[PDB]
Amino acid sequence: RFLRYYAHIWRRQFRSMPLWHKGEKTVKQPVYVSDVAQAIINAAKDPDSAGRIYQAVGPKRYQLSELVDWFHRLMRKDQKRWGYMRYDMRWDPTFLLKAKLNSFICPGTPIGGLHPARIEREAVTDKVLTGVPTLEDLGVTLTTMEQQVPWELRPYRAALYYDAELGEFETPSPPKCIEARDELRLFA
Amino acid sequence: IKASTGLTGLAVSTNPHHTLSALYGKILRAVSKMPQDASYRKYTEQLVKQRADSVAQHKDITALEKAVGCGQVEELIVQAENELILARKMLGWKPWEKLVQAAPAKQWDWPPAQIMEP
Amino acid sequence: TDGGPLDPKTALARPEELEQRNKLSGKITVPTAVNLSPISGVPEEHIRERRVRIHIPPKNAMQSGTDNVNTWQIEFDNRERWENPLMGWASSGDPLSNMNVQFGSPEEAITFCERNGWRWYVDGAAKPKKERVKNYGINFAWNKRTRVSTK
Amino acid sequence: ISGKTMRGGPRVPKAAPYPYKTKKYSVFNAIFDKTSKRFDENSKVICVEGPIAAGKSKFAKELAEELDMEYYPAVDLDLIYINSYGYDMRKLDPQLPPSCRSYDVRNFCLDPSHDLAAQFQIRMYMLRYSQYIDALQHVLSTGQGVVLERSPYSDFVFMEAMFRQGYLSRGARSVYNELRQNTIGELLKPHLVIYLDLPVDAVKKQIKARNVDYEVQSKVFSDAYLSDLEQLYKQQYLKDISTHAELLIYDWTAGGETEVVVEDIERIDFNQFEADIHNKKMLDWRFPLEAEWCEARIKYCHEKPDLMNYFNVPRFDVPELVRSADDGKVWRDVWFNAPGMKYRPGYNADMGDEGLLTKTKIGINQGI
Amino acid sequence: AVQQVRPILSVDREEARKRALNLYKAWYRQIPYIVMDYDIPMTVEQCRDKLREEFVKHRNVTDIRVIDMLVIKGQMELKESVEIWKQKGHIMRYWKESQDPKPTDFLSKFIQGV
Ligand SMILES: Nc1nc2c(ncn2[C@H]2C[C@H](O)[C@@H](COP(=O)(O)OP(=O)(O)OP(=O)(O)O)O2)c(=O)[nH]1
Repeated sequence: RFLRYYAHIWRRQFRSMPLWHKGEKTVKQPVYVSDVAQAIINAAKDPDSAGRIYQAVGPKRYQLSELVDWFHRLMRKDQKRWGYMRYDMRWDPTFLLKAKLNSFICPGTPIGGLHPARIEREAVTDKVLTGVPTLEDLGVTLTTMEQQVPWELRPYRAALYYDAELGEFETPSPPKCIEARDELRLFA
Repeated sequence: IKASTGLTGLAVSTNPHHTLSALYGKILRAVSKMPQDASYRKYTEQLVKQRADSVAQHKDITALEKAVGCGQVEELIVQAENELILARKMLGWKPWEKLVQAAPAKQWDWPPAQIMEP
Repeated sequence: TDGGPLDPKTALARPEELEQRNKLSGKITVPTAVNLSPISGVPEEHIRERRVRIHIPPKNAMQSGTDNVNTWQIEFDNRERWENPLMGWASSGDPLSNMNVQFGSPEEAITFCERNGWRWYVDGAAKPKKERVKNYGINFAWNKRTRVSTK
Repeated sequence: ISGKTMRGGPRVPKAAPYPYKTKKYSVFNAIFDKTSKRFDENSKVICVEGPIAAGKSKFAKELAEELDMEYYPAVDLDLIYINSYGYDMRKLDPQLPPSCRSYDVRNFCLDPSHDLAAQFQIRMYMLRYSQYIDALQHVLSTGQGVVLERSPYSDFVFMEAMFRQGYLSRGARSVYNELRQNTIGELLKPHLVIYLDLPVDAVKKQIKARNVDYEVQSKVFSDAYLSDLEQLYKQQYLKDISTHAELLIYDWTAGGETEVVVEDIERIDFNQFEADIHNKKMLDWRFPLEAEWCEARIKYCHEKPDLMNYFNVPRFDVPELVRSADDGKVWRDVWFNAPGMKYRPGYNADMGDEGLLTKTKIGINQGI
Repeated sequence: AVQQVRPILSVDREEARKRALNLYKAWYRQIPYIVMDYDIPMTVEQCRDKLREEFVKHRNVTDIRVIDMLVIKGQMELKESVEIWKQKGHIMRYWKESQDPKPTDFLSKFIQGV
């Protein structure tokens, strides 16, 4: 509900992406699910890990604006042709109505994973505490987003019926992580 | 003239007597080049005479087939077209020479993998 | 040869192609001590860990026939087995443990093992049994102890 | 394909040959006379080629006799230096300027390095080209196949061999290719090509057997030169034509017998290639409709003058092939005032022709 | 200890060395196509390493006939990969991704068991 919640039709507004503060004040440390599963099992094989707290975070930190730009480059949904553009979610009240309507109408599960509870998850920036063990303590070797995400989004690519010749789509530029010092400035 | 050969993709032959005569004539020339003691030269040279004369001896293809047996005249040609290829090819291999490769030890032994007591 | 047309392929082939067509007929020399481990396709892990025991299969003590020990054999190491959790069968992850091949002499067996990169070690060939007298009359001896008290 | 023994007798034409030497065959002639009605199993083109002095001529004559094929003697410069009335143009050369002096095979074997060699090689290509077209007219109008000694397709080998020995220059080779490219594409490739592979040492011996004055005395027929021709026939010509024409190779049918060769040809089948439409083998001669037959017949019977006007490719940066203006005037004077060159052939009264007052006719596919 | 034998493809180690490099060319040219036409996680740089990693496996091979066979088999896979006869699963089979690492140190193996 993270790489699909941002690739779904509902999340957009005809081509757009309402992000809180354009996502520039949100910093996240997404972790590949397999690494998390490896952590759970490794914690299960070991008794030393009993009765302790573990934080499962990725190796790098990214601004939410930086990530979403990178997806839409991987998805070939670039602004130049496709028409992608980032609102500031505070400006448009239409979006909050969609979630409120969406939650009410659907009996089983919200469509596109969109509902006001999910919105608040997006806004809050990950706060990895210092001194609490991480999966590296459990021996897991974390996979970077660049390794995995480009293969996750292959079935969500736009204009996927093209049969492009080799080179007709240029490899997207990788995302730029946020340095620890930069987070201080980004948050004033 | 046969209406049809009876075999798909095999056409009735015009002047089979000529076509056979040329082919047998060609074979004897290719065979002639082979050394006299070669057993292949002795057999085909003997054989092709037995086929060649029957081709000239008989003028009716139906009578020819009985005189030679060994299939229809169309097939007789098909056969003859081969020994040209064999005889020509075999002037290059020189099979009459001695055994090219002496057999290895136990290379034709059956059943295999038994201790042999000297 | 004879008049009959020449083969276009060889007749028209450039002198260079005929030359390499010759040395590919070749008969070049190569050393006879070779290792076929790369092409045999065995996983590399097995080739490094598992020994091969050249041996004659042991005669069945409970029988007098022998024609089932007239070969040399190879059997791999006896890796682990374990009870199957569900039904309790014997289970193993040891494909080569199932294996067995027959040979005529240890020299061939070593030759085969070297050509495939296996590590081997030969059990001592049973020395030919010493001659035994096995006389019947001695069962009834005048002053010797060989006299049998039964019959 | 069907020798006299196979047919048991002489060729029986399907219909009377069209008198292509005397009557033109334009579009309006094609309405009443159709082309396909005359084509037999023997309506094919055969090129009997080989190295220098391999007895091609003798083999062709015998071969063309068995298959009831028309035989076309190999072109020579006598076709340029002997007019119809028989006068020898070469006698006029003392008058002509040196650049326009007559040049022949004799001269090539004796002064191969002379600048007129480049001229001489292009003439041979032009002569073969015209002769080759004449064979096609005979094929298409009579239905009888033709036997040629050397087609224009194989002529570039001699030019290329001469270039390697350095007789020609870069420019002359460049000019030759443009002519060949400009012209070769308009011909129909032969059905069958026969080659007589005489080894290099053999031909050198064989040349001395003819005991032709200039050849034995000459230096051109060296190992290098004769070797170059062998490499060129087999690597460039034969490898290329075999994509279209059936190819038979013999050591020397000139020294061998032809009756065995005819029996080899008849074994070759020419219909298996017909099945696939786009099959390269014998593609040129695959006409779907009767219109296509007539079009090809019209082109060679009625539009040959066009075919022989493509040799006009202007190239003057090459100094060897250019003929100076002052020479041209002098050469024009001598050449066209010779006995029989005053007028078109068949009109020069001083050569004995008569009735010119009441004569109005001119030949078809004739000059001028 | 030498014997006369029939060559496979080449007559000299230098020719064998020449053939092997061509196989490296064709693979190295082909990686960009394989990434596009197979739904697999691996990228060109990762794959181009896998090509280097494995050509190194057969580092100590000496016999020309063995090198010929490796190049015969090596070429066969490339045709089966230049074509897409090999499916998505087979290409990733070159990485053994499913198999997790088995520790090599004695103490870890002992504790883990045989
Ligand atoms: N420079 C040049 N000489 C040619 C060419 N074609 C033929 N010749 C010359 C080479 C020899 O001096 C001489 C050989 O004549 P041929 O090989 O045509 O023999 P010919 O047709 O007279 O009878 P034969 O070949 O024995 O059946 O003509 C050509 O295209 N260029």
